[PDB]
Amino acid sequence: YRAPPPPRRRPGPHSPDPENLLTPRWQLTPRYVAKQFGRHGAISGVPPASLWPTPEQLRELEAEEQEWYPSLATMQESLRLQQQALE
Amino acid sequence: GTSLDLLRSLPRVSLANLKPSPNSRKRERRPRDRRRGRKCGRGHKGERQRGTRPRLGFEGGQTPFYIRIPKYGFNEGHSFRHQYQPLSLRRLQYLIDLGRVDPTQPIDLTQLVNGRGVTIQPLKRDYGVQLVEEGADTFQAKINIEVQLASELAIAAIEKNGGVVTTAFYDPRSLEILCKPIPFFLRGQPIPKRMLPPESLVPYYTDAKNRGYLADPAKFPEARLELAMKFGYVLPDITKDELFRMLSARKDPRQIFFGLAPGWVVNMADKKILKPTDENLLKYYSS
Amino acid sequence: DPVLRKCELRIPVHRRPVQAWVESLRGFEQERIGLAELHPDVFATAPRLDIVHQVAIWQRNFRRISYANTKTRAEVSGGGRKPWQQKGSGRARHGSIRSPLWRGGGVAHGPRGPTSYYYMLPMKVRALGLKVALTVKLMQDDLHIVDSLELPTADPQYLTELAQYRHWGSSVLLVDLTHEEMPKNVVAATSGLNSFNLIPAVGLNVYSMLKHQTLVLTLPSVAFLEDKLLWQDSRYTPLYPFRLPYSDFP
Amino acid sequence: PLHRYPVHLWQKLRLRQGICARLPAHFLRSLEEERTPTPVHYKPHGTKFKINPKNGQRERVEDVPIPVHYPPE
Amino acid sequence: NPGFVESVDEYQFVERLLPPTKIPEPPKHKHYPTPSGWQPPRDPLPSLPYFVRRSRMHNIPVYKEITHGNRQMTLIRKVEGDIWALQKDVEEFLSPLLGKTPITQVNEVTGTLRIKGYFDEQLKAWLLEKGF
Amino acid sequence: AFVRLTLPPPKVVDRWNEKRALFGVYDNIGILGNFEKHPKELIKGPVWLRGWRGNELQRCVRKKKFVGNRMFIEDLHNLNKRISYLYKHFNRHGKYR
Amino acid sequence: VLVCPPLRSRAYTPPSDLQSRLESHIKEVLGSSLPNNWQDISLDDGHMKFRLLAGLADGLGHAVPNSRLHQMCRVRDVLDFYNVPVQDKSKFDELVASNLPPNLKISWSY
Ligand SMILES: [Mg+2]
Ligand SMILES: [Mg+2]
Ligand SMILES: [Mg+2]
Ligand SMILES: [Mg+2]
Ligand SMILES: [Mg+2]
Ligand SMILES: [Mg+2]
Repeated sequence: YRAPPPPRRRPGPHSPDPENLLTPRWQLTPRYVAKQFGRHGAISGVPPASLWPTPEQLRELEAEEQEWYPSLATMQESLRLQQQALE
Repeated sequence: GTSLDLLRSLPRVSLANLKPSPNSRKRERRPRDRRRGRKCGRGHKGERQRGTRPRLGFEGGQTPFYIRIPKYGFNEGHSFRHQYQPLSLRRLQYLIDLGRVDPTQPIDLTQLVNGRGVTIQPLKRDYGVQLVEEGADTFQAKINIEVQLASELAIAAIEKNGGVVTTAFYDPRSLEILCKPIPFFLRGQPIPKRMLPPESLVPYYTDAKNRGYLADPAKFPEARLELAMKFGYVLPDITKDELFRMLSARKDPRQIFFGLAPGWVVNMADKKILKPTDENLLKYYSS
Repeated sequence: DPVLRKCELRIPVHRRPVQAWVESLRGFEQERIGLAELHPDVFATAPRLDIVHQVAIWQRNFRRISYANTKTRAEVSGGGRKPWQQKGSGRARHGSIRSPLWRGGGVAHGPRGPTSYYYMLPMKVRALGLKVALTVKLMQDDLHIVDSLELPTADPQYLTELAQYRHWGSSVLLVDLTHEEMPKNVVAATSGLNSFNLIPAVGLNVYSMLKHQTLVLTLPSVAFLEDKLLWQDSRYTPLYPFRLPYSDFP
Repeated sequence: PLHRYPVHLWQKLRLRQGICARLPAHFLRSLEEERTPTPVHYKPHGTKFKINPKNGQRERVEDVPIPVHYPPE
Repeated sequence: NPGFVESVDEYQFVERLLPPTKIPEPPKHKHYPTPSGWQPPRDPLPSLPYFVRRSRMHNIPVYKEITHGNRQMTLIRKVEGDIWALQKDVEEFLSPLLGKTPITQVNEVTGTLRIKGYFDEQLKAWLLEKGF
Repeated sequence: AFVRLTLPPPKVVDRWNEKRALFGVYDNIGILGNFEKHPKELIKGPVWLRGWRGNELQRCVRKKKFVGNRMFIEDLHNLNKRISYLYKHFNRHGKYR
Repeated sequence: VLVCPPLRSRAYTPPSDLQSRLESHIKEVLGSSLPNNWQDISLDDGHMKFRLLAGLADGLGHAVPNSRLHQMCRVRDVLDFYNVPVQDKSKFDELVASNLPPNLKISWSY
């Protein structure tokens, strides 16, 4: 006998069918799309501008940053006041 | 190898001649014969013999030992404490001697991880590597190394030999990318910014004596000389050193990699790096 | 002229190379056309027959799924009502006609559902097993190094006759470098032969080597085999799965 | 045996076959879409993060709507 | 006008990040022993009946071991050749230190020699002199 | 006991049929193939136990987790009851506490 | 149209004039006569070993097995290898032709 051809992983970018109900949800997110570009680069067909945050998304990131991540000067000033209160 | 000559004499190895290594398999005992049958090892009839004895820690109705002891905050906040993998100078010298860490280029957590010198677990609350004084007496290498924490004795050994040490802060998201850059690149996202230390750690990383990456450079010469006088060595003028450009190299407080700015996309497949041109994004990343 | 092959990786200085006769399948008498070096760390490893036992048993037992099942008392039809009263009957007490003691009842401890036997041997252990198996075939004169699998004719009888002439075994395992480029003549000959089996280099395994009496390796396959197996020692542990990019790994 | 599709997708499948398929596209959009009504009987979380008072750590919070019974009347 | 510009110049820093899968060969040093203490196997090769090979990390394969929480042992592992000759030398070398013959196990299948008690440092120094 | 009065038909086994002859091939797909595929990916079986092993309680929970939403009513009711029985056995019954 | 040659037995008996044959081959392989200490010539050269070993196998009819090539370090080992006989008869086959006592009877059903 001759053995069957060796099993191989499917090559190239893979875009699942959106309409098909069976197709798993996780494969249709933008997160999945970006992963195709990372592995296969240009041949993925992803428009690179999509990889970066969109202007509405950019505002959300900046809004989140201000609330929870203060600037160095504010951090220093608050620490200074606490020492004075302790002193 | 005379053992291979023995194989020549013996019959063919095959599926019919196979044998496990001696004593590799214990015998499984079934309750069928008189020895292990009958009561089957469970004893006389009772709660234990019927399989319904009380749970572990139950003491027959008196207040159990694990409940009578007062509650005390030994492990309070344990999951939120930061852990630092300790790297000793003895281990650092061993890695440098065997070629696993390249002293010509600057040393960061990525190089230590790539050479397997240190094992980092961000999921288990690691915030990086601390320099440990052990092995200081026998450390004889000139190195540029970036660590998250350092001790006075460890810093003394690095500086005495002519090297540079700085303490830098990486956040949990940044630490994972730094430890394993390539898996991050395959995701296809742009490189994120590095968050500044929490308010608790701001004093540490803004202090010259700790060689903080946010500390004032103007105060470094005084701090460096003070160690020299305290520990009885002569401070070496590293500017004259030929490798001064490498030794002086330091990352920007918001940069994860030496030559990659925040917001770039690493296209490993095509050997390219893509940079955003939108002004609003550039303000976001440049900040 | 002689076909003299040398190992492409560096042999340890304290160990001398192992060697074999290069052969050709073009003619019946072409039993020696070259002399090939073999890395001692692959073809002259310690004769570790327990590790051969480990790997071959792993290969058989990690795929295994048993589809044997029996119904418990809860899954057999009926059985809800208590058959007769506890007291004033003269009978043994029962609560269901489907208990294990009854004919037609459930099975107390029978096979349960589809069951898997999956486990993985360490990667170094499985690689070590292949090196031991290759050494065993060589030292027992069951391994034949060949330059190429080209054959003069496609008749399967010719291949069987050649095996008898050269004192090969009843069953022969033939290895070629890659499935795509394997010669047409050998493909036709092996297709109809039960005991002559043709596999590519990536298909080599300990179990098939034990099942077949003699092993035939092409010269390119030997270099392929040496490279992969010797890589296993002198390697780091994985930072992440090796399918991902590495500095020096294909 | 097993059903080819999960049970939660059964309603979508029916809308995709038979006389249901012939319904206008805009009408099916109303049927297909599932949107949560405005909160009535519970206070929504103003933010997506709050500080857990005990350990003093930022914790994600979600809005879980109260189940409400709407009589046929 | 796309929002992205492509540059190949900075890929050098990306290449620097790739980790190796192969343990690097130790660099040549002007003076041995190295400050850590490591020294490579000597050349010419030792002419003894037994050869002790180095580990994949280029260290002498001697390991302290303990079982049962009280049984201290030391293991010489990657021995090629006559493992019985090594046992003879080990017994003579360790006998004066003990004042009695050491208890040892020879595993001829695995190629390792096991000794009762902790003698890793003495055996590590001992095997360096022989040049393994 | 009663015994057969005749010999059953002899069992004929072809040891060199294609399945027996080629058993094991590609079990080293990873180490010999640059690790593109793990050998477990060659295992054929129920979706919830390909390349996985566990005790019966674990298998019952895993099947429900994988294909619980596509199961028949009789089967799902029986599977759920099996979980509760095994849960009570492993967590409350036995010799060793 | 390809005819397999008749199968040849694996039985080898050392030739009486083994020294004459071997030195002649060595002289041809070297091509410069026989130098004293010929027996100790090292076979590390790949080309020489193939010519010497392959030539002997063709004429003598006995070939060095793959297991034993690494052992043929020097010409002495090649000389030693060819002088040891190989017998195709099984240990049982010898018993049949071993002048059995009159009360011992052996029958071969194979
Ligand atoms: Mg049992
Ligand atoms: Mg750890
Ligand atoms: Mg019932
Ligand atoms: Mg009832
Ligand atoms: Mg009942
Ligand atoms: Mg039944």
